[PDB]
Amino acid sequence: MYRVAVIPGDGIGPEVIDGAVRVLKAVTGRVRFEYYEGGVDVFQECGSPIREEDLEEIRRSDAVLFGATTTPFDLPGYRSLILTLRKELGLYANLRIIPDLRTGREIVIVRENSEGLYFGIGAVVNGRAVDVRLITREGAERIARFAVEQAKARGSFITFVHKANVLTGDKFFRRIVREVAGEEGVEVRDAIIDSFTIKLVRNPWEHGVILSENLFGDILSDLATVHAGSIGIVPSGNYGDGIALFEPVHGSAPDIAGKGIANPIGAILSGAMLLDYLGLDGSLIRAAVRGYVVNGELTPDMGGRARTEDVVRGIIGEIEDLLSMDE
Amino acid sequence: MYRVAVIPGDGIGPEVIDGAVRVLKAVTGRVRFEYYEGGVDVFQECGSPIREEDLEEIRRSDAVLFGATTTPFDLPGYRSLILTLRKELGLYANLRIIPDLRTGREIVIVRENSEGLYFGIGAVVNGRAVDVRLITREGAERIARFAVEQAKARGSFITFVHKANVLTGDKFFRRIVREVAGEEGVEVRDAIIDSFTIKLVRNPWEHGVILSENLFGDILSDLATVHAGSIGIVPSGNYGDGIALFEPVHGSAPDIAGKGIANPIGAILSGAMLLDYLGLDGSLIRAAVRGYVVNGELTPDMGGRARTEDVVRGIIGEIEDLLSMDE
Ligand SMILES: [Mn+2]
Ligand SMILES: [Mn+2]
Repeated sequence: MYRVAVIPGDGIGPEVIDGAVRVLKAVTGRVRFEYYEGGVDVFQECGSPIREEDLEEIRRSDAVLFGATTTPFDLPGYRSLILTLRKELGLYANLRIIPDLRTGREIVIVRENSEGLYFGIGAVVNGRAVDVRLITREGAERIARFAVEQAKARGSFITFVHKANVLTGDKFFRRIVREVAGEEGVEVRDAIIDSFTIKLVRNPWEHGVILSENLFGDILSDLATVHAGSIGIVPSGNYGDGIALFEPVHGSAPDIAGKGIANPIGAILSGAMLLDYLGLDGSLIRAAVRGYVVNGELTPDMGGRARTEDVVRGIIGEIEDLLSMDE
Repeated sequence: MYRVAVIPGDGIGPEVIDGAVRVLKAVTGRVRFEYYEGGVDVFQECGSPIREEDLEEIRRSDAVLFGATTTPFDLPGYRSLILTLRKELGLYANLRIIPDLRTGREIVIVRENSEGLYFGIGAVVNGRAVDVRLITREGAERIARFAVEQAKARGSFITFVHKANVLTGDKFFRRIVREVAGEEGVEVRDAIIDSFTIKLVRNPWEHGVILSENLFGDILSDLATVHAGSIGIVPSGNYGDGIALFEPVHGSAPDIAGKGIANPIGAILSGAMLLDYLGLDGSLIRAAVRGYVVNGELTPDMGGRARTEDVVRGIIGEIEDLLSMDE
């Protein structure tokens, strides 16, 4: 069996993960699920958002499925669970796919996930606060390679988004992205981070594989979300050399926690990207979701009246029906 | 007389500045205009995008009116004219006002303009590229004060946009913004840079005085632009303690240069913000623009068939008619 660590988190985390696990169970019986706590509770109790011993099982698992975690601003010494797991497990590539769920058109974003303004060199001293945006040859290269494989796989091009005009690290990063895309015969279109925000809302579907630095990607990927109607249908993968973690792009949504209305599609489609990572199909889940939305009542964030459970059952329904054409 | 340095720049720069100067001349005869070259030509010839001796007249003028400048990516040692003038003239506050020109609703952005990722400490060394995001007590304070005056003046609040969760400099900056807004009894709403991109496209009009770091503001202010239909209607002021510079938010647009179709409204309304800065009215220009757009054919970037000249004349028309109610 494939062993998959599951980390529901908190807020709506549990609800949408329950959704995504049940859908996985409905397409494959080849995966064992092991549940771990994580978040402020774990921190309050142990000093870390994840326990050391759990982190050691987690890192030896085949893949991780992650819900969402509340990172409270006013809790000293506390670091985000997802940011922590990203660095601990070596997850340098973040891939976010925003779908127009009717047409099947996609915005594809590759966010560098290990460095940039997330590298973590910051300090205050004598009324001077500083954060170091670090781009590194190995970091630029590996994420460039990752982005070219996504380009190749789609017969498409790379839109590298930057502020190389102002940021010496983006000048460096651009160079490297262009070399590897050269080595591999992939086209690289320039885009500048400020004007690209306009192109992204007005002409979403024409940019191929978007690649950018960590924080830039964080920003762009939330913006791209407007073209899917809700952030809560968007999935992601966080990939490293020996493992990967899958989570919906959305967050804790603590205000609607436990009310039965959260959108599970983000988690579910993240479950799909997980099956792909293991070499199971995922296509079935994607087809099932697409199949369901043609006439299914959706969640309130999408404008519908449906409960979380109606969507979950609805999609499982499509999956059971889909099973019988391995053919 | 008021002495105003005018820097047309290049690309569509000249065209829209010609527009904005003529409109100014039509509302006040109390301003002398002095023209200076700037951009790559000046660089190629002298090593600097602005000549030292001109920069010395410019800095002793009462205000600056600036068109737009082409900053070519592949020109070694060349720094942006506008970025250069921002630092040389001490222009730490950038104010961008995006208008819905029918309703009169506004998005108000205060971008810190002297530091952050624009401070200019960057380096590469042994495959390691770095840029230092610097926030400084004096920089945080002065821009916070500037933002509270814009809040007070509007009987409104401040939306401080950040990534304090990840960026130690934004934690520092937040603190300072909250203290001064406290001293002054102004409300400060938190917003996070990634999710705020969603709020900004979906609920543009409800955020009061948006304040952020330099690069964040650069990014947000281009995005806000989608709610005005074209970037080319949006004006800005760059303010420092002894002087200010006014420029449309848009850029060179070299591809449509010299074709007669550029939108001058951005420059014109920037001319308005200039009159306000001198203590002339500006209201007249704003009223004239609003007056003109109710039935005037607009430029191609707004979907119309009008030439640059039709809009310029049209607005002057409204101004001449407006003059006779000092009353
Ligand atoms: Mn984010
Ligand atoms: Mn910009």
